[PDB]
Amino acid sequence: HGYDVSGANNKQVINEVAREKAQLEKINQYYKTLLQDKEQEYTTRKNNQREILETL
Amino acid sequence: KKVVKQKNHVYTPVYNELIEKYSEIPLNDKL
Repeated sequence: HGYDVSGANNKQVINEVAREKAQLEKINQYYKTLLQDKEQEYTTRKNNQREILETL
Repeated sequence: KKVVKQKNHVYTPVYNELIEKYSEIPLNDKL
């Protein structure tokens, strides 16, 4: 009945990599260590480590 | 006596057809 199969799969692979990108963003969002706005005792130490470290 | 179903009387080229078409199955009754 006719083979006729090409070209309509890169869109599907784009869909798979978009779901992969969403899973990667969920995994990256599962964090407790990176940026999350805290009190001044945390954040001034944070900004100081960034600054002294860019100099380092 | 029995006949031998003599003549249709019109002629044509045979042309067992060259160019082929895809043959979808038309078993689509009511559903």
